[PDB]
Amino acid sequence: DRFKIEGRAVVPGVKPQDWISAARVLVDGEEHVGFLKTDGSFVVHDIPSGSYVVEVVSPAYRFDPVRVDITSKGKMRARYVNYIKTSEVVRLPYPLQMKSSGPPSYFIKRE
Amino acid sequence: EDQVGKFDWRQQYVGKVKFASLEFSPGSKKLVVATEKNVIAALNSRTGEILWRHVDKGTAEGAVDAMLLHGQDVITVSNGGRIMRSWETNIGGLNWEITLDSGSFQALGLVGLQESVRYIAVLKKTTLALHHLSSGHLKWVEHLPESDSIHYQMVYSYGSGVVWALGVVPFSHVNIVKFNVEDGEIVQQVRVSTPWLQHLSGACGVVDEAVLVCPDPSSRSLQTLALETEWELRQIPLQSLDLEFGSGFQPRVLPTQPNPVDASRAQFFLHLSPSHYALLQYHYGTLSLLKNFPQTALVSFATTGEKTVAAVMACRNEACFNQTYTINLYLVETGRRLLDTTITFSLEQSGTRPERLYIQVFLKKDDSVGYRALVQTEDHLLLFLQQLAGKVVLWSREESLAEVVCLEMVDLPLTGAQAELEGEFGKKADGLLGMFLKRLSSQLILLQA
Amino acid sequence: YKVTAFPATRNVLRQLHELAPSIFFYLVDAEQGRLCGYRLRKDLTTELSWELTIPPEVQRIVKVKGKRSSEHVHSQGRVMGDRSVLYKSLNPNLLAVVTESTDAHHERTFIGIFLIDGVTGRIIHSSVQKKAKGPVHIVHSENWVVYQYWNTKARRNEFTVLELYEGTEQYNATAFSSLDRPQLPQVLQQSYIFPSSISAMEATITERGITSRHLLIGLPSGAILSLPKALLDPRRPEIPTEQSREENLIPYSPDVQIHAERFINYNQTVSRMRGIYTAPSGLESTCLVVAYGLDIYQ
Amino acid sequence: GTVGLLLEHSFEIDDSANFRKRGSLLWNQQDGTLSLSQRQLSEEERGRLRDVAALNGLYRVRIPRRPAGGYVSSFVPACSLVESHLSDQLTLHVDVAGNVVGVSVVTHPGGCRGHEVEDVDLELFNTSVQLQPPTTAPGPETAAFIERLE
Amino acid sequence: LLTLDASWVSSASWYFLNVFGLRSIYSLILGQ
Ligand SMILES: *[C@@H]1O[C@H](CO)[C@@H](O[C@@H]2O[C@H](CO)[C@@H](O)[C@H](O)[C@H]2NC(C)=O)[C@H](O)[C@H]1NC(C)=O
Ligand SMILES: *[C@@H]1O[C@H](CO)[C@@H](O[C@@H]2O[C@H](CO)[C@@H](O)[C@H](O)[C@H]2NC(C)=O)[C@H](O)[C@H]1NC(C)=O
Ligand SMILES: *[C@@H]1O[C@H](CO)[C@@H](O)[C@H](O)[C@H]1NC(C)=O
Ligand SMILES: *[C@@H]1O[C@H](CO)[C@@H](O)[C@H](O)[C@H]1NC(C)=O
Repeated sequence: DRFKIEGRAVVPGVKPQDWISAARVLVDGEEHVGFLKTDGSFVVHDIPSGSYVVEVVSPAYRFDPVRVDITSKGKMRARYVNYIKTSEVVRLPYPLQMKSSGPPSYFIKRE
Repeated sequence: EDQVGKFDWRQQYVGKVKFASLEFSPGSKKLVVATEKNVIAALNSRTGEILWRHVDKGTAEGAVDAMLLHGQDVITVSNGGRIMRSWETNIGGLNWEITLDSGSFQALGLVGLQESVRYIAVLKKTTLALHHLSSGHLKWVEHLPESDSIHYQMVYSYGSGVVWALGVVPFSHVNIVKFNVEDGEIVQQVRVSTPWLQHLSGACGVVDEAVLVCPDPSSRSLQTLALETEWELRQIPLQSLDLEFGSGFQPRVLPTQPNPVDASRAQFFLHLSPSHYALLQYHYGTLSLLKNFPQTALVSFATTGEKTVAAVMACRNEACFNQTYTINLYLVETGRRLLDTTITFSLEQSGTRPERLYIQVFLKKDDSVGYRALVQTEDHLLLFLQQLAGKVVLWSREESLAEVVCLEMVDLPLTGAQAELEGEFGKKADGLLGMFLKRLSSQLILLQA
Repeated sequence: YKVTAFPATRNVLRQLHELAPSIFFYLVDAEQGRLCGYRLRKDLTTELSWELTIPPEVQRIVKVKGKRSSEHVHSQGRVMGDRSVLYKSLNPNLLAVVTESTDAHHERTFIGIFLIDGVTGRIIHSSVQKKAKGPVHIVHSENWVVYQYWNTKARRNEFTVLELYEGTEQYNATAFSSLDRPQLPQVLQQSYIFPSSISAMEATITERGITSRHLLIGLPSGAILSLPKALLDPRRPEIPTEQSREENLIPYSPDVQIHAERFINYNQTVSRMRGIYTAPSGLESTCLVVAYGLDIYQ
Repeated sequence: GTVGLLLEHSFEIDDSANFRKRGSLLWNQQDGTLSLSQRQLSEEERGRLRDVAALNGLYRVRIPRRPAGGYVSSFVPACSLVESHLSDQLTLHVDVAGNVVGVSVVTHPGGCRGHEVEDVDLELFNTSVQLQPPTTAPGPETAAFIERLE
Repeated sequence: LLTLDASWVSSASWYFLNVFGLRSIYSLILGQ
């Protein structure tokens, strides 16, 4: 009936103990909330079948959301997120390996 | 434009505190708090800032059911008893997360054996489970007999190597089930009749060696039962101790188990009537009134190892005179107030009273015992009081602002200069020559300034 | 249904006895789905003027967003190329009722927008977004209505903009009386995609209403996006034209991208947002923004 | 086939509620058409309407919620109705399920100007009738955007 | 801003207005 989404977030060069104390894992935008472990991993429980969009939220590091499809029999698959062309699939690994692209650009340079 | 801090400001809040854990090294300055906003944070002891914070779902799916502390780890049970987590307080992350079996949640407690805490005990209206501590893997799980009628509400265990699940039927019999820790087999089962008893969670409590104790005001006595070496509720009256329960009130027994692996404390507290407590001691079947605290608002316990102490709060001259509250420390082994251990504070609002009281004790340099008190009032205000005199309030935190419902921005009053513009303009002078001199005098005052 | 005035002095009593038939109350009962509207008589009594009913068997009211009484509209019209003017339908008594279907099946749920006039009750607009789900965040302002929802067929958050444009000649440039407005406004709708959820939504307000209108959108990740309302325009054509270039209009792109450079709070995330308040700020180019959830941010 | 919904009007000097039977709306749910069958204004009703136009009163239109079980109403200034030679427009707003939601009265031309009208211009109703279901909102157009990507 | 009135001018317009308005003032401070 209900399943769990496992994953292992990782930031290059930075240790987990430096950023896990402020990050979360949101499935369908606060519809399901999970938190990260000490080694960077994470597990979200009580996920019924369907297509959700997992995103690791952190104020100091950005991650790319991943679309996870869970069939009613438990089979879990991952792919890219594309709201246009909701039929396109780009097979991503599973359990989710969500690496960061560095800190986000909150500011615009002068001039 | 990377000009931060000049215009914007952010204030982080956590909701009304529901479970606070102050038992620590306590050399580390940490204060873990679970709130009524489904938030678990680690407040700083010395300043009151948020070290780390974790915000769960704002709906009922995120309600924290129970919270215990073992060493540097904090075990939390939430989502109606469905999810269990272990937070590491230093890093602020997670140690392990597991999903508990369905069913209502009734009690959570640690168990151990051989002078070491090894497992966690979870109680649900249909079953008692024991999980590991460092891994979260389920050790075993056992059904509860007569679960359809017996509401199981308590879990007690120490180094004896067994667990006691205590259930009651409203205005009917109570039933104790003693399981073994290393096997899960039901070792023993006991039933006792209770026409007077109505609750087991907020009414009864276990004492030093599996001693269930709680009052019946219908007979105005205390019923006792040594779960180890007894099977009958010995009834001890309070007429010898001159104590009386509050008419139409539900009395309460408050024990203290400092170590979840060793025996409990023979001494305990008894709440007979609101604003009235009594510190008693149970010794091999008889009670001894150690102290009687009348007009006392709140009480709390602490251990600092072996020097177990209690803290009581009372008004100064009174319903309180000027919201002047004094907190004092007593020893559990003997109701002797500890000298030079009085904290006096005051609440700025009129109809505000303290509601919670947690104590963090340490050993002073001169072999004495010092303490800091976390007091939560009616308006969700948190106060951290220290033993000093000029700074009796270490840090305050207004958590009532986590639920802003309305907001309006009013313009500040007019400056002393802009106040003059109303004078010269709008006085409605009779003639032009009069208004001329009026405006000239205003500008003259301006040039003088 | 008796009205109490505060302050109830003799001067206010006279100013109400002389201004009674211009005051209209409207009450929205969400449990019964009723929308009643009462007229204030001279002796502080109310008489039932209009009444609508939205049956709770199929639709339940969630939001009733009237436009703020402190905002001002600078330009009463918009240049539509060729030096031609298209006038706005700035009804000062308009309500944008939002309803959700009781049937919550992913193939039959729907959202409903009802642009009603508060004084007369004439439903200016009745729209139904099919295969959509709540929660519905709505922003109603001078002329437009921007509401967000969750398309369940494609499983994505979607914005929808409604702009109420009058003809090329205004019915009356002296006043606006909801009793003497027979013409129906031209409602232009357009829907966009949004790649994230929404925890709150508000629009910036200023004293004269000269500067550009932005939508402060509080996401669940705490970051407060600042989306230009000029991007949420119903006139963005699906295929470019010469007039679209002359008016400087961008062709219609459904992907409303979220760029980190737009977050008005760099890393001061507001966890579990619940509201965004905007104040005119005395100047004409700054808006005082206060986002209140768990954390407060100004 | 068709369903008959009452239609009542009320116009009084004291602005009270005195709804009297004006006519009936015939509604074809299988086709979506709406027609009206009324009774013309009598001499006393025309006199009351002229006096109400003099007193700047109102003109209230009401229909039952279901063809008793409820009333759905609206209003229009009687001045506009009198000065517009009884040229009015009724709109019946319904739901998706076919429930009667609202009634809307409009007077063409809108706005009162105190134009004097003879009795012979108040003895023949000129009422347009419309049925309004909710219009389906548009969604994001992705196909055209996918082609434009090429 | 495309909505702000055309009467409100930037700094260059002010400079050019001054350039064209001080030509006749130059004749007062100078001999011409
Ligand atoms: C626009 O509406 C106003 C009033 O609604 C009209 O102005 C006049 O207002 C006075 C009352 O103070 C009355 O004589 C009438 O209500 C109006 N005069 C006429 C002849 O109707 C105004 O006429 C309307 N039209 C325009 C173009 O302004
Ligand atoms: C949030 O953003 C602000 C501004 O970038 C950070 O504050 C600055 O942090 C850096 C340290 O590397 C220095 O520039 C200054 O010490 C801070 N002030 C300014 C004006 O730059 C802040 O550290 C960020 N908070 C995080 C990442 O947690
Ligand atoms: C009440 O307490 C405050 C602070 O202790 C003090 O300022 C105030 O004077 C007191 N008032 C009375 C009547 O005690
Ligand atoms: C009758 O109604 C129509 C619809 O508005 C209107 O155009 C026409 O002028 C009216 N004619 C008369 C005689 O009322």
